[PDB]
Formats: sequence, structure tokens, C-alpha cells
Amino acid sequence: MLTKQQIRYCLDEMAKMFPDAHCELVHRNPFELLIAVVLSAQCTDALVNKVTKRLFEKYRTPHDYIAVPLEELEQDIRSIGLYRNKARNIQKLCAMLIDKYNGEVPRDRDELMKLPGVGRKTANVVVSTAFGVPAIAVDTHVERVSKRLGFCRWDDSVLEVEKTLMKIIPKEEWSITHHRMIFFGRYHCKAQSPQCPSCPLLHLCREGKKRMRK
DNA sequence: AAGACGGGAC
DNA sequence: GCCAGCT
Ligand code: SF4
Ligand code: NA
Repeated sequence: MLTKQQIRYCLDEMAKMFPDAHCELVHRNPFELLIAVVLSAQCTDALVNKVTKRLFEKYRTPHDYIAVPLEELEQDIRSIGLYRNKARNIQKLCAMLIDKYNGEVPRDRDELMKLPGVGRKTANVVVSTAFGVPAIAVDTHVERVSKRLGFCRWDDSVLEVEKTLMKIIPKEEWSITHHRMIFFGRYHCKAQSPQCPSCPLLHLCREGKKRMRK
């Protein structure tokens, strides 16, 4: 594992490759963000944006979603994949907003997790992006990056990764940091073929060196 | 707690 | 013919 100073180093380095890193899910309000992320599970942001482009014009409120039969909503998000559970989740999710959350989107991370299709990662993205509540959402790109660079053990839970990062990054930079990591991994340290050869972090990256040899 | 859910880049 | 998080 890397020292805290080296992880701070690494992050700072990522903050130079991606100064304007941000959430790529296109949204206009917390409600649209929430649906977007839910639709995100095991799916590219690019594709989600492609679909919500039209989806968010037909549906704009929790009442709009629960007004149509499951079938319809399913076809509206057919391209996404996992559209059955997602369609059922969204409708139930919208019902809850109405029944227990005064028709709005709750700003409490744990509360969000009560929503179907909304896990910790999803809940963290929402509080942080929509509500400014510092939080580190650990997703495929954050987990991989953390593990290859040695931010943590190759065997830690996403939760352990989250706690690890929280211990390091100042509360004030969790969100932005998280975003830079996503970018660093989505666009550089890519799962399929990482750009190790030109990686500013190859010098302290066990995964890079290992990949360079092989 | 493994398994089930279901367009794009090689 | 691997990559993008509830029961
Ligand atoms: S060296 Fe390679 S594997 Fe390590 S962070 Fe850079 S691109 Fe990722
Ligand atoms: Na949930």
C-alpha cells in the first residue's frame, strides 16, 4: 500500500490531468439526477444521457412515472438494460417520494438508500452532486483506480475503499476528488487497456510497472 | 452471498 | 465472441 503522502501525491496529479472533472450524467434538478443514477447501474453515463434526453421530456415529476403502466416505462428505457427492475424500482421509488418524502428528493444519504435501486454509491452521488453534501461515491472506476495504484488492498470492500479515502482527502475535497478519480479511470487508467506507458504515476504504481514488464 | 438483472469497444 | 451497482 502507498503512504498517505503518496496517495495525496497521486490525487494531486489526477487534479492536473482533469481540473474540470465533473459528473457526466446530464440533469436539471435532484429528481432528474436521482433517476439518472438509478438508470446508471451497469451502464455507461453516455448511454444514460442518450436515453434520458427524451425520457426527461416525457416524464418530469414522480407523478408522471407512476401514471403509466410498467410496460410503457419499460420500453421508454429499453436501451439501458436491466430495464425491468429499473422500471419497477423507479415507479416504486417515485411512490415513496410522494408517500414519505413530501414529493421531493430527500437530502439524507441513508434516507436515499431506502429507495429501491438506490444503494450507497448512488446515494452518495446524489447528496454530493445535487445537495453539496461532501461524500465519496465508490464505483467501478474509483475501486479499480484505488486498487491498481495501491490506495488500498486488492481485496477491500468498496466500503473499505470509501472509508480509506475519507481518512485521507479533506472533507472539503471528497466530491471533486471522487470526480477526478472517475475521470482518471474512465479516460486514462481504463479497465481494458490502461495508458500506463505515459502515466505520470507509473513510477509508484505497482500495477503499471507490472503491466509494463508483461 | 453468489447469481440475475440486460449498447459499445475490441 | 469484457466493461459500463437486490434477493
Ligand atoms: S500506471 Fe497504468 S495501471 Fe497504474 S494508474 Fe497509470 S495507467 Fe493505471
Ligand atoms: Na435502496
